[PDB]
Amino acid sequence: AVIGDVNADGVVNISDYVLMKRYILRIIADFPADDDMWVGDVNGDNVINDIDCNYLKRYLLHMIREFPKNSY
Amino acid sequence: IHEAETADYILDVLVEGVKAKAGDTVEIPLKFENVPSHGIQSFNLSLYYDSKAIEVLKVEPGSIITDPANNFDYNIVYKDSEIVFLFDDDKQKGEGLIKTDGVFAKLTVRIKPDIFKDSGSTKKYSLITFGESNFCDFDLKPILAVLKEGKVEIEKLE
Ligand SMILES: [Ca+2]
Ligand SMILES: [Ca+2]
Repeated sequence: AVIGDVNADGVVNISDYVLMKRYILRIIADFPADDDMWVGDVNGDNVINDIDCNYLKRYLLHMIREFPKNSY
Repeated sequence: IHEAETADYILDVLVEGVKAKAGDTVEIPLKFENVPSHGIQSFNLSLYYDSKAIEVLKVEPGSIITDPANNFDYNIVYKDSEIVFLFDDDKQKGEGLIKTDGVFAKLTVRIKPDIFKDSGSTKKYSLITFGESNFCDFDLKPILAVLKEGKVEIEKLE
């Protein structure tokens, strides 16, 4: 599944960013996607937290083209 | 590509035209009109400019942006001559949604003084175009954005 794609809709966009923020705030208890750590830990430090949220921000601002963690 | 989509809500995004002279530094306002009153939670929007004619020196949030220090970011992708905006009501409690029409950002740009080099015209136009555009409400429902491109009309100096 797609890294950063926390609602499992195939793409990484603002909805994933808003969901990540709400998830870290515990405004939601969990992501719609299955494997939280696979989709949400985008830098691959085996933690989901504001660092991941910031990577999503960087991605959406086109500061980076992909996340540090990869499928390969 | 701005994807053709269908949704329950819509707004208009406009580049407000400016008339300037080669060499000027000017502000280009970017506006939202017909903002849904129930509010925008987040948006991500790209613009492109022609780096042969325009240099972007600053990007600032507009008056309709709530808590911009926390809610508003931009990035200029210099290699692509692209300006990317990201807005999100960061605290996620529905209290900083954008519900009002007006200026969402202002670009400060310099019009290159040498744009008429090797040209016999006294008037040129430079287009400001859009890329991807994504908006949603508090419930993550999409809000469509009708994008209207803009132009800088540029007069030769002297
Ligand atoms: Ca997604
Ligand atoms: Ca992480």
